[PDB]
Amino acid sequence: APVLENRRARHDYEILETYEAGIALKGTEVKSLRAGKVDFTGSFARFEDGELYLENLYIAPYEKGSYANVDPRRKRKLLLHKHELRRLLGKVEQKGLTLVPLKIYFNERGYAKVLLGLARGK
RNA sequence: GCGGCCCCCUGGACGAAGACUGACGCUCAGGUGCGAAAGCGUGGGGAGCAAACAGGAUUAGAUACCCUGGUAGUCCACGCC
RNA sequence: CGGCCGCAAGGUUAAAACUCAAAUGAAUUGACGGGGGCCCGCACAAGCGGUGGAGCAUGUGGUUUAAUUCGAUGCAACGCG
RNA sequence: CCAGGGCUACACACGUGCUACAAUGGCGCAUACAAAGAGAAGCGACCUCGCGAGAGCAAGCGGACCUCAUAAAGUGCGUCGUAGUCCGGAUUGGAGUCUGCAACUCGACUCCAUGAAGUCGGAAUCGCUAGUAAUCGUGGAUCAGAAUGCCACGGUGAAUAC
RNA sequence: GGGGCUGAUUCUGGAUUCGACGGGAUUUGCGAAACCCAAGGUGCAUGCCGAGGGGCGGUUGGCCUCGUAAAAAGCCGC
RNA sequence: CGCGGGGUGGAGCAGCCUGGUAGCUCGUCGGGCUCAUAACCCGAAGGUCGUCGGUUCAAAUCCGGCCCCCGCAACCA
RNA sequence: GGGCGUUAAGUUGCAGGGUAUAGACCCGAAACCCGGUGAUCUAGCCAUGGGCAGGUUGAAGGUUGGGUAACACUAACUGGAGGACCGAACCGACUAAUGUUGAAAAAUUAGCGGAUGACUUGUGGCUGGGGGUGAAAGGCCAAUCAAACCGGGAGAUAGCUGGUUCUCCCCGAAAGCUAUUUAGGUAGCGCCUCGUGAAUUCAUCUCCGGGGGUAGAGCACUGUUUCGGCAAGGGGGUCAUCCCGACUUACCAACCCGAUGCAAACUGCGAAUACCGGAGAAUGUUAUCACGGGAGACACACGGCGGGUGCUAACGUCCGUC
RNA sequence: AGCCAGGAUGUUGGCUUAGAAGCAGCCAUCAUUUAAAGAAAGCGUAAUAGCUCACUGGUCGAGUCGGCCUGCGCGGAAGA
RNA sequence: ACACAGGUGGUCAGGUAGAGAAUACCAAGGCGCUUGAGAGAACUCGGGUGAAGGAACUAGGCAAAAUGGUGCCGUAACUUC
RNA sequence: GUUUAUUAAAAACACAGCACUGUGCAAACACGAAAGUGGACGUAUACGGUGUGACGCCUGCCCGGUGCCGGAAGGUUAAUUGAUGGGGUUAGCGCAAGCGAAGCUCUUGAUCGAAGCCCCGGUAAACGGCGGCCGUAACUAUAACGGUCCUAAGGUAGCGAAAUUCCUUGUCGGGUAAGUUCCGACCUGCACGAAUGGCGUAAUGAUGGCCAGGCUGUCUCCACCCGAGACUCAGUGAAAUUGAACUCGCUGUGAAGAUGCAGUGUACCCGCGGCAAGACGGAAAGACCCCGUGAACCUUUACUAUAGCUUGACACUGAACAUUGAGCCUUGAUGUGUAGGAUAGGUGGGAGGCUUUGAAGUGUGGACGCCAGUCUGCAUGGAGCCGACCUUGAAAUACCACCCUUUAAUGUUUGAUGUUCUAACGUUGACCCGUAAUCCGGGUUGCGGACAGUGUCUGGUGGGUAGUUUGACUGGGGCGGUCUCCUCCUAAAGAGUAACGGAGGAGCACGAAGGUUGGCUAAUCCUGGUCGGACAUCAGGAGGUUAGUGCAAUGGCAUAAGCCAGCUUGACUGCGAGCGUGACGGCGCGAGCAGGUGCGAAAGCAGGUCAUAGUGAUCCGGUGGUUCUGAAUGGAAGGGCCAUCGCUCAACGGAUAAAAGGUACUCCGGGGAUAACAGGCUGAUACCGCCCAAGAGUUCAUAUCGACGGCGGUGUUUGGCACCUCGAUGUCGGCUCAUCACAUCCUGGGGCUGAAGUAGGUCCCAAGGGUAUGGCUGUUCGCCAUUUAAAGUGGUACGCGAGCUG
RNA sequence: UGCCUGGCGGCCGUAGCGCGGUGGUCCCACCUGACCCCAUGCCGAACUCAGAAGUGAAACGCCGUAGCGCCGAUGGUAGUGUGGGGUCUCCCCAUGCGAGAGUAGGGAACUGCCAGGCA
Repeated sequence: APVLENRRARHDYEILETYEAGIALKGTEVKSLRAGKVDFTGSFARFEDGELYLENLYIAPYEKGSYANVDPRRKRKLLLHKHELRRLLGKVEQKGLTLVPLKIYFNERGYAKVLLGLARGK
């Protein structure tokens, strides 16, 4: 099932805007993704420096016929242009915004992309 | 628990008078009998309604409330519970 | 559990360990209800003129920025300090 | 502490206001009737000058005296003739004016030219029950200057209530 | 022991994971590590020379200073 | 082979005999409605009407002709 | 020019050799089709007769008592039910032993199930072969049945197996290729035989004219493997910035050349053999070629040499050659 | 080759040495006196060890040592 | 196919014991079954008895051995009674 | 209860009960070409079919597939009908090229046309299916839960190591000394599960498994005894078999397991009773296995037909009427693209027809219709309206013509739908006569009634029935793979050359990627310089064909065969000396000759492409051309000739146009040409031993071990091969009875030990003798119990069935 | 006849490459000019036309030189036809044939027709 939304978020925060951002995966992570027993329970995105790294995303190393992978909950970066990135950061702190993982999947050109959005309303 | 009208059979209550029996009364473990609805058995019946079931919706879900359909059952006899 | 009753569903009879510092009855004051009743106020009506469209003045969110200083944010912030 | 800059940014969104979309109007002419308020590092007459904003001179008045001040709607004539118009004035060009050390960023005003959108406004929504609303001017405070804001003042003056 | 599937969702395509952070290349004006020279300022000046210093230590051979023999700087840690 | 019938937004389907509009939705975007949210409610991005040739004042549409799908009946040295 | 023809006598008997059509050299299937004969065994059904010693159990019902307000209830007795119980005849056939050229083509012996039933049995009837009947096993239909028996088509067909008879003499194979619903069959070629005809036709050797890419070798092309280094650059660690120094490091990154070995999809080389051609003598019963009559053969085996395959395993397997 | 002899000095050798004084260990393998004696040959002590060695004297008195090329043989060699 | 241990419906039914048409012995009746004689080995068939043990046999208690009648007493789970 | 007569009596069949379904009676259904008959002298409480199988509790989820039951707007569709078009003939006409009337004829195939199938809905006590992936719960684990795959749905209860469980003797518990079985549990159900029924169940059972008492010759372990044989005598008197025998053991050899061969050992001649190791002993032309273009039954969405059922047309086959669809005929309405006097069809005639044969313009009726407007009879009336008009791409309700739109109506044609009747036809209602008759016939009547039914034609359905097909190679067969073509290696220096040997490719492409004339010349590296890199283009040098060649590989290619331009069609027609290569069918190469061409000044080159793949015989037709033929003659059809088209006939020499399976119910001909057992050969594998000696062993390689590697022995395992046996060599285990080897389990002798003793380890010598009972399982074996000095390893057809067992 | 050079060939590395030196009267080359013939997939480079100021620089030719290429014995070795033999996966003997590589060494081409120039 390549393509899922975030059933943890609807009833917890509320989206304002929604951006799409390619992720810095490794390959095994991609495999685990092409599968589907990973969860956003607790995962959101954060800017450690000036760059945004979605964190707490757990991606079960591999299942069906798994094998040697890497740190299930690893700080994975996010891609987004300088302009498209200097924004959401300044609107985070507005008074209380949060970068929460909305949906995940691979695009036309076969690239796993993540969908984030501002959060409030809990 | 019992509602159309009619007849047949039948239990209790109540009143007016007087007469008769003369305490023959109260209660009652055990015992016996009755005991709604649902349910069961053997059959009958079967329009309405209706568990179940079928399907339509509603909903986040909706094995529900709503809607369309509908079996048992509701009715009869007898016997049970 | 045992007994007894029933074709069954089950009924009847009827405990103990264990556990809790309660359980319960009638009566509390409010607040609140997508509860009910009674009843008020330019809260809805009858009217007259507007805003919402336009250009502009001005404020704010936003966006941008080297900085766009801080504050004020339903009514009761936004020609507000 | 000081200079320069920003708070005035501008794809957009909203709030509150202003000005219109006009003959119950515009424009010229002439003529009518207020209130309230301010003033010395202030109001500043007259006179002259410039189209004008304004400037040169200069009385008066600490002020029922003097200045700010020549209310506007209105009334009378006159024209327009229902058009994106003589409606409407945004915008932009040029040339100027008073403030102030300093008007690029950003002041206000002036004169000449330019003459957007707008032909009365969806869902909706705000006001007001009387001298109110509507609509016309006037003044004050801040303030060197910078009022469509705010705070006042009177003129005209309705509709409507089961 | 043989058969199929699997190494990124576009079946021969053209580097669009737009993406960051990181790396490479080009340009530019500011800092001297962007840079070079010495006019530009000044007179005993110059350089190399040689030698020594804060409760303590280390580094700029350095920051300081002295001149035919002896006194004081900047950063970090305790 | 032949009789049909069919392709039109990112998928869905009307406009197909009538010529004269490129739309009806789902879904994103705003803007409406609330005291706010929901729910209804609107306006837009977006399609060579498959293709090309064509008559008309004008074509998705009537004509053409072919690529292409699907139904059938039939063909296969 | 080319193809086919003209430049060779045919014909009819007779004997023989082949082929064709026929049973076509003889014997042999399992089967297929046609017509009849069979239900005296067996399967089912129909009509009509028969059989079931002896013992058990004791259903429905009924009677009289008891008991009750009356029913309930109960008790004796009576009754005589049943794919009911034990057990002979009868019917079956579960186990074992014997028997197995039997006493017997399914039995004997000891045990075994049923035994008033969907029981069993006599006589007769009816159902017929792709048909019957079947409490279903493909069972039974006359010692049999996934299609009876008998006669016929009939000498079915048999690319299979077997067999094939008197004598002497001459020659003398093949177990290969090509095709094949072919693979143990067959066809054409090759090889045997007979005949006619034709050149020194053919073989061996000698001298002459040839092309080889094999054995071996080599590593230029090319390829692989191993070792060494290049100034430089570079990398790593070490004193820790940094000596932009030194050392060891082993480390590889950018195109470096050198040496050695090997060569199935390779050669900058290259034999022996073998083969093709010319010419020539000798020898050889034409050994050669063409035509024609008769074929057989197309399962090969081992051994040597050169190899693929396998284990340089096999009395393995697949080619070449003797 | 026997035999009779010697087999040492720094040095009990410094040493991550509990004890080493040759020895799994320590490192190097240098260094004194002699005829010549190894910071090491050994079976190997609680350690000093006792006892033989590689290496040197005497004795004896002529041969001795073991690589290469080749012949024939030997072990390696167990089945019903 | 045999002078074949097999198959073949009906009828008759004595005595003693016995429930009996079972079984045993007999009656009436009918039979010794068409090669005999000796021997007294293995082995085979069919039988009898067996110390101690008692399923150790075996695929398996196969085959044997065992129980065996009439009356009265007594008789568990379970049960469709 | 039934059943395999004659190896199976059972858990199979039957059963009462249950359910689904069909059947209205001339019933369905069955035997019958039919008549008839059964069903039944019955009548839905009846009768057939099918599944399930007392009773109890129950019987969940899925309708996509396949059946069946319905519906139906659409799509396609049979006989039939026979519209068009095209052809043959020839009266005539053209002097002639050709045309061609009527007729007759060949073809074409519109329109009509029912079921079917597609389609839509039901349906599971119809035939069936009841799965994957993922995610999710406090630690694990699982997953109540949620996604998903679209394949219709994903297992409810109950049960579960089972008559189902592969691993498996699962694990735990119980029973036993010990239990592969058993019982009770767990759930990890390879692969239970709800009328192909699930789970239970008292009774019953010559039913399967387990336990125990009693019993015992079943056994330790056999003894004695009575009887029938066996043995002797007498009489009678068989059998299968058999090339001939003067018919020994060993070891070897050998068509591979020897009485017969070699070598050798041993043995005087002949009976009798006994035993079964050999005579691959007898019996049956192996039943397994493979082969044959064998047979037969059986199956099915194999092929092809066919009875049955079903659809339509026509025939037997009626009289009256009504309504209505579709043509076709007149007639009369009918046209709101935009400027504009306005709900303009198109062309064409077309400057007056029309009106007193009574006009506008007022007034209604019927009327259509985007209620925009229009037409009309009636009528008042009472005497007119129109034309380029200037605009419109196109001008007149001025009107008239042949017409399309759409429309309406009488009519003609053709369909269908309905109603009323009767005479064919039916009657398996009634009554009458033949006739004392249940048949049949005729008659009368009632009931149906042109239906039903039957013939002919036709579409569908049709394992109910029938005939057949279902390849071959193969290191047996099957499974997989392969089948034609091309390149290379094997291939042994000419050609050719095999394998289920090692590697790759083809089933095309191109009107230029062909022809010619002229011209040009790659890769790779260095150096520089834009992005720009190890390689993008550019310069120079090196290099020198490594590049390139449409594509696999080999051979070629510079004179280029590589690359670019101009002109062009030689990608040409007829032929072809001569040669290659093939059994053949065929295939290839070819100078040159004639015609005509393109390029070139010209010599000259060109009959496709650097070459080698890129293919499909014949038959049967189709299309164009040629009078070659033409069944009396002239034509014509048809045939021939030349060009051409249609096969993944790919199993590629191509059995048919058309074809899959099962057999354990089987059968025949054959084969040891070819598998299973055993033998043989082999020895990779296995087992046994050795060589090296790092290391383990406190120190120390070799007491005991030993890495990495090396050499062997045996014949003994797993295999390879297919030599013997398929006109038969019986397979595992047990029993009984053995016999040999020694690589020795015990006992004996011994060396080393990391050997104190006791007890061990290891090696050497040794084959004399000895070398366990039991639980479980068919087991060999193994595990478990318990003994013993020990419980040896192997060979002997994995010894031993003419000895036993099964 | 000599020396030189251009053309066309034979031969096809003992002929080639490198490196040194060298030649311009003639020849050859570079070279000058280019509207024009003809030309560039751009370019007068090449192709071409008109020429002759310059130069032997490049190219070319000739001479020299053994750094590379090349040629390359003798002897041996390898293999192999026939015969024979072993300890037979591989060899040996007799006989014939006999490499490849390397060694010595060779080697800076040799040659015919025509033309031109100089002596």
